[PDB]
Amino acid sequence: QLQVANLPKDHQIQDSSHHQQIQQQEQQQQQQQQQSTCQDTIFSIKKQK
Amino acid sequence: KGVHFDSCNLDDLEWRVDDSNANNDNNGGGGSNQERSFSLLPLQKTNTP
Repeated sequence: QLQVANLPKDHQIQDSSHHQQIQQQEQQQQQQQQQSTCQDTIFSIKKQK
Repeated sequence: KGVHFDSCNLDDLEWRVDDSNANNDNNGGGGSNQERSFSLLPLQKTNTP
C-alpha cells in the first residue's frame, strides 16, 4: 500500500507536564468532528483493496 | 465441526448498526439518521413466533 510518510518531529526532551494531555484531547475532539466532513483529504486515506 | 446445539433460546442479543467513519468522537451526540444505508427494525410485540 501507498501511505503519506508522517516523519517524527525532533525528539525534544520529555518534560512530564500533565497539561499537554488536555490540549491533545481538545485537538482530538476537533479532529473527530472534522472526520465527518474532511474525509476527501490525503490525511484521510482508507485501506484500499 | 458441523454439529450445533439442538435448541437456542437467547433472543435478547445486543444487535447494532455500526457507522464506518466514527473514529474519534467520544461524545453523546444525537447523530443524524440520514447518512446510513441501513436501519435495525423494532421487534414487534405480537404473538411469539
